[PDB]
Amino acid sequence: MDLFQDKVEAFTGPTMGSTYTVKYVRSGDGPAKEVLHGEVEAILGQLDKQLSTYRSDSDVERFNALPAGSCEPMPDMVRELVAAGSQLSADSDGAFDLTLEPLLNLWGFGPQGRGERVPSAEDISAARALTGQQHLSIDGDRLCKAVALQLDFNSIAAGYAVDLVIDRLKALGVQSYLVEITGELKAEGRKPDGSPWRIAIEAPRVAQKIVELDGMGVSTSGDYRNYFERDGRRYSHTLDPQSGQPIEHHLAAVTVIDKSTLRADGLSTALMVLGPEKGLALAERNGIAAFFVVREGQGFVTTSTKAFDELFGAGV
Ligand SMILES: [Mg+2]
Repeated sequence: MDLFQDKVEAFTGPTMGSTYTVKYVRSGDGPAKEVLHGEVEAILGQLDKQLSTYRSDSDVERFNALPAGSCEPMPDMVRELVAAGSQLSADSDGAFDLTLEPLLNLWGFGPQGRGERVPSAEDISAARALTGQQHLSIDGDRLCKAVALQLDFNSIAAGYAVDLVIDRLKALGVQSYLVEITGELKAEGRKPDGSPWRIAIEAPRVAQKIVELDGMGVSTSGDYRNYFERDGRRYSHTLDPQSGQPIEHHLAAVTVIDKSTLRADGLSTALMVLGPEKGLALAERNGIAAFFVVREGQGFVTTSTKAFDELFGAGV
């Protein structure tokens, strides 16, 4: 390194149950880091107030309490996300669904869930009748629901948060940055030496595929280290929207790379719903850059898509 050189600042903080980390290059112009730390905290406060199902005074919880047939005014975020969600649903053949909260609370995986309980085939049938993206619509500044929908934004919130933080760093003059919120992240520009921002994707055999992010967000659903079979059948908190039950298949993690970190968080969730086979086919069909970790024969196999291979090479 050189003696006179722009600084690479870093801060981190607590989330509701995890951490974020921002890193950025600060020029003489550019903003101080406590300013950004406060801009990032502000943004996270709005997300929590508008979209968290874990607090009762949230906008989404006010919407969730309402009965079938309700139209209710909602803030910009919620409508932005409902809309983004609608597209994700269409692009992923329904594997992406914001309306699973009743099946989540039924299977114990939710905010009002004691947990770890197997519900009947009757309660499942009842709860699925309170689900369905097609029943959600936007009307001016109102969100409407045709059945007693309960929304949950967790499959896309962290990614959206990353994109929002980046709009703000850009608006304040920052050019080069790596923003990570509970695992979702995006980076752009280069460090002062000229090096790029790099992430590692886990690629067990414990190999690692290293990629350079410049204008691209990454999202990883699952972690190959958490793969459980309860009684020789797979245990997970991921539900098929179409069937009421949890997923049976062997996909242990999937990583998506897209310019919109919101989209990566979403498609990532959808691919893990779909599994190793339907996952790959969709990803290839729609041209998604993705890297799958499939648990095969007491070990792991990895598979990358075509779009991923053009962006990053095939090797490791
Ligand atoms: Mg997600």
